[PDB]
Amino acid sequence: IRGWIFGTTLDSKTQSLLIVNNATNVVIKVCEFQFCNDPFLGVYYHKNNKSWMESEFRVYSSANNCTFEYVSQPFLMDLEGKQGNFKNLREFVFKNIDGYFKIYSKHTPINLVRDLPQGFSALEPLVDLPIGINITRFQTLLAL
Amino acid sequence: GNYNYLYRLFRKSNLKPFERDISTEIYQAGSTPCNGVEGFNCYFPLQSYG
Ligand SMILES: *[C@@H]1O[C@H](CO)[C@@H](O[C@@H]2O[C@H](CO)[C@@H](O)[C@H](O)[C@H]2NC(C)=O)[C@H](O)[C@H]1NC(C)=O
Ligand SMILES: *[C@@H]1O[C@H](CO)[C@@H](O)[C@H](O)[C@H]1NC(C)=O
Ligand SMILES: *[C@@H]1O[C@H](CO)[C@@H](O)[C@H](O)[C@H]1NC(C)=O
Ligand SMILES: *[C@@H]1O[C@H](CO)[C@@H](O)[C@H](O)[C@H]1NC(C)=O
Repeated sequence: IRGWIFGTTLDSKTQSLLIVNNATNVVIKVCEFQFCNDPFLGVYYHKNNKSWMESEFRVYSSANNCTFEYVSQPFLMDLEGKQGNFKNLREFVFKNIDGYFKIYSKHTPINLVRDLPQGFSALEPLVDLPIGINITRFQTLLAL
Repeated sequence: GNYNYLYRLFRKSNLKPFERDISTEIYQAGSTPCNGVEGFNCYFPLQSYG
């Protein structure tokens, strides 16, 4: 689970919010993207190096006007792992109040297979993106 | 004539505060919808100041 999509038309009719976190860094950009049917991110598997590598970034195809753009600092995260059960939990809360896109986050270690962790955890704010756009529907972005 | 500045004149509903809309679609003033770039009872959403 890497990123999300936010917008109201998603076909270059209006503006949309792009939030992607791939193997290099987090990118936050607002353009008039042309989202295809099934946008995702592709990662090669076992290329005789005993490791993984991302090679596909099929999310959009064009951008006429961009009002916001942000690129975080680059980092190195692993793209491998094979466990019999889930190990990490990612909780997020997104709200669009008066153009402010509040983003909350919290991480906690879990040990479950196919159930939601029953418990309690507080959520802290992380960033406030003044996108000022009209959001109606969203879509997540998974890894291949 | 400085017509470089445009303003929106037709809309279906009032937008929320602190919201920016760059929609350039032809507005439908009549009961019948509009298509293409022009038409009867259709108007351009932007207009230039004098
Ligand atoms: C180890 O990984 C590197 C890059 O992560 C591989 O190099 C790429 O290999 C593919 C396979 O055809 C090529 O299409 C790319 O052009 C190569 N990239 C570069 C920068 O050379 C490398 O092949 C992997 N090791 C082995 C043994 O396959
Ligand atoms: C995705 O990762 C590649 C390297 O694997 C990097 O070059 C690229 O900038 C990343 N994508 C974005 C949007 O930063
Ligand atoms: C969209 O692209 C066209 C052609 O590149 C350009 O003329 C137009 O100004 C762009 N839209 C906006 C809002 O600038
Ligand atoms: C936001 O988009 C939805 C769906 O396109 C629409 O129903 C609503 O009127 C829009 N609101 C504004 C303020 O543009």
